[PDB]
Amino acid sequence: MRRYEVNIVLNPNLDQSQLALEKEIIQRALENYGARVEKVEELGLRRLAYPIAKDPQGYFLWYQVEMPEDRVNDLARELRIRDNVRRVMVVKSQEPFLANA
Repeated sequence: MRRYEVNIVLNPNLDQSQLALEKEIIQRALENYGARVEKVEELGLRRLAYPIAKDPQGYFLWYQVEMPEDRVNDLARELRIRDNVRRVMVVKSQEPFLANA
């Protein structure tokens, strides 16, 4: 019983029309995970143009869910098996950590 954040990077090569279909498919995937979304965060990554200098292009979604930690590998396993998905990152939702004191 707890909440986790999902980090998935999909090939941002689809056009605008195709990108619209993702919003309809991505919404159903939340349900595929049998998890409920408590909040929706938009990363809006910045795709780099010909010249490269800013951050790397990609799409990172962050949502608060309510699912067991054991079924995470099962639902995560499906995400990595998809064609548009490149990898699956599952992290625990807790306080940040850094050495600076």
